[PDB]
Amino acid sequence: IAHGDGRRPNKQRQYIVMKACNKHHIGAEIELAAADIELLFAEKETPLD
Amino acid sequence: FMLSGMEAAKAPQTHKVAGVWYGSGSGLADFIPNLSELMDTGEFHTLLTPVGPMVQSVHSTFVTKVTSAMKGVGLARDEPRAHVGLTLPCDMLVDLDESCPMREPAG
Repeated sequence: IAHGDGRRPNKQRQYIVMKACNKHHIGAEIELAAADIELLFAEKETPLD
Repeated sequence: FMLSGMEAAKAPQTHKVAGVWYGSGSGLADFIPNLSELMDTGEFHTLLTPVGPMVQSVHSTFVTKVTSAMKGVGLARDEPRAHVGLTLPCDMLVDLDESCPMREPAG
């Protein structure tokens, strides 16, 4: 404000604010049973196979 | 349990079966005639060597073949990609981890 009172006038001002990021982490869990895992690569014989 | 001669109420679950696994204990104590004095010198624990779990029984009327396992996870015999786990009598296990839930971290 420019104003004529008994008070001395004030100042132009300026503000600078510091902001930054926040890290986060997410899991997930898979089990694959070792009786299952290999027989993707099995011996490949029977019509039951 | 039978070679010891330990008491009934100390382990009353298998004592019913430990007389139908085998006889009255004379079918086992004939091989070791020192069990009344192996206790005296206190050297029975110096003679055992643990082995672990079984894997395969091959049996006959006289001589039974036993293929045991050490060092780790014994691969099974009936199915491929199968593993033999250790089994137990529940009579003989005594846990230590349990209490009232009331904490100590796991590992």
